[PDB]
Amino acid sequence: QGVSDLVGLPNQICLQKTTSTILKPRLISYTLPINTREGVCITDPLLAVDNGFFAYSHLEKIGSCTRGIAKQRIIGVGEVLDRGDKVPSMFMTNVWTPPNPSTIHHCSSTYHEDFYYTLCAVSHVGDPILNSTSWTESLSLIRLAVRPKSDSGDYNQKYIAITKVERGKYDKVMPYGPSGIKQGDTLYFPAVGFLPRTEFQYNDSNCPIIHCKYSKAENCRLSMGVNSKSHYILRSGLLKYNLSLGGDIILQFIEIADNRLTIGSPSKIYNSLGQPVFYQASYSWDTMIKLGDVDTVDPLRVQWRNNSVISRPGQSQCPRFNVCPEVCWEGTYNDAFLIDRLNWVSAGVYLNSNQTAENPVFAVFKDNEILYQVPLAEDDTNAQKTITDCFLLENVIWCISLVEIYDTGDSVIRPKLFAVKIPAQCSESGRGLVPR
Ligand SMILES: *[C@@H]1O[C@H](COC2O[C@@H](C)[C@@H](O)[C@@H](O)[C@@H]2O)[C@@H](O[C@@H]2O[C@H](CO)[C@@H](O)[C@H](O)[C@H]2NC(C)=O)[C@H](O[C@@H]2O[C@@H](C)[C@@H](O)[C@@H](O)[C@@H]2O)[C@H]1NC(C)=O
Ligand SMILES: *[C@@H]1O[C@H](CO)[C@@H](O[C@@H]2O[C@H](CO)[C@@H](O)[C@H](O)[C@H]2NC(C)=O)[C@H](O)[C@H]1NC(C)=O
Ligand SMILES: *[C@@H]1O[C@H](CO)[C@@H](O[C@@H]2O[C@H](CO)[C@@H](O)[C@H](O)[C@H]2NC(C)=O)[C@H](O)[C@H]1NC(C)=O
Ligand SMILES: *[C@@H]1O[C@H](CO)[C@@H](O)[C@H](O)[C@H]1NC(C)=O
Repeated sequence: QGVSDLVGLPNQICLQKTTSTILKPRLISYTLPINTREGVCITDPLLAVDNGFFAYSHLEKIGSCTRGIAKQRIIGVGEVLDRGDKVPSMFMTNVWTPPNPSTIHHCSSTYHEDFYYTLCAVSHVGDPILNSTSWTESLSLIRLAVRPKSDSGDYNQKYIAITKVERGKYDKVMPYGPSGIKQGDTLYFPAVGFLPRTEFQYNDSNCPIIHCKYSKAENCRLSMGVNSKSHYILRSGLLKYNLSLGGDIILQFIEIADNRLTIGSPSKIYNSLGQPVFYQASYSWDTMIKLGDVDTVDPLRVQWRNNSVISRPGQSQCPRFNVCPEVCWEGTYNDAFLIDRLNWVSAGVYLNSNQTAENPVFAVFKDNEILYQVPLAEDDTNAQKTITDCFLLENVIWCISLVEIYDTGDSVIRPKLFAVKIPAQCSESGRGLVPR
């Protein structure tokens, strides 16, 4: 109606620590076909939200989420609407499905002007992250009109295989993360590069092992690949697509700078309150949340927050709150979205457990302080990947969070979509007014 980007001067939000239950998560109303029955897992979820539109993707598998048989991959876009209540809802306007559900891997969506542009890898050897040597570089673009039009040719849906990929020293590159940004007529997608370990230049003396008893200086370089002797190391970055250029589509890989370097992992870049922000999943020993203002997009340098309160579950080598270099490849993607630049306040869903993917908690937090939070499920509810995007509905900050969750009544793993308004008051309605 009035759903737009988080920009300008939003209505006030609570900026102090409180135990009051001011967060009131709601399951959001949607037309996305993301409900099922038992026997199937809905995995590989993607959510993007932009300028009152959204993009969404998943892979439906028969059986296990990791080992099941690929049933259906969908990429869908739509509008974020007002259901009449000044509450957001998601209406899907355009859905694309490939004939082979198993060959599309690692999609990433960026919005521009009429379309969501979704960049995906194409693989016949499974997950390129797990079959790095076998996978031959193959990327495709699925362009979808957010408002389809009849008798428009390829305006509604356009598929294009991309052959010209500028990757510099890397052998191969691919999208890695849910969503990116536009700057003018150029799109940037979160991405990763595969670089042979033999070409990786790293001084082990840069690996911070002070006050870390059990750490060896080699641990940072060894943990830049999926195991200590991996043929490749992984480096996060961006894939640049300039819509203004004529002809044969060219993508260009832009590696992330080496400040607070960790293994290439699903990331996202987004604009909030006038500037790009980056989140990088912590898939190794540096387990505190990695997010910050993007200093420069190309070359890519992120001013990582010194956040001391949000982490992610791992196993015992790199469990939650680990900070010392170890050789490990583990963790979860749980992003956060800047909603107040002056005080650097963010909103996102974290998993409140040290070594188990469970207990999704929606939190509003600063670098060194969680201000307020609310659980999204009963305790010991298993949950893994979370994607949070925030926006304005008539100048009020709302967030939509995708949570990959075990559904009890419908005994399957699937994404659930929560809408959460950020309140203005630090006390909840009626607090202290109901007697005792
Ligand atoms: C969840 O993990 C916390 C681990 O903190 C620690 O960091 C990891 C990387 C390992 O090196 C652990 O060996 C290390 O303890 C743990 O909390 C910490 O607890 C220690 C004492 O046990 C305390 O000195 C730290 O300040 C504290 N840190 C934080 C950020 O809380 C959790 O333990 C729970 O919370 C503690 C405060 C204390 O009540 C513990 O008894 C309690 O179990 C741990 N949670 C669980 C449920 O294991
Ligand atoms: C890496 O690629 C190889 C080659 O495609 C995969 O091996 C195939 O695995 C399927 C599934 O079990 C078998 O049906 C084929 O017979 C295998 N082909 C060959 C040539 O061995 C392997 O599974 C892939 N690894 C991962 C982790 O996806
Ligand atoms: C995207 O491509 C356009 C060209 O199509 C770039 O715009 C040009 O920049 C050069 C400077 O090297 C000028 O000489 C041209 O006149 C510009 N053309 C237009 C139409 O503005 C643009 O800079 C590219 N964007 C990015 C981010 O690389
Ligand atoms: C984080 O701390 C370091 C201190 O070593 C400082 O140089 C850096 O500017 C801090 N980052 C932010 C975003 O404040």
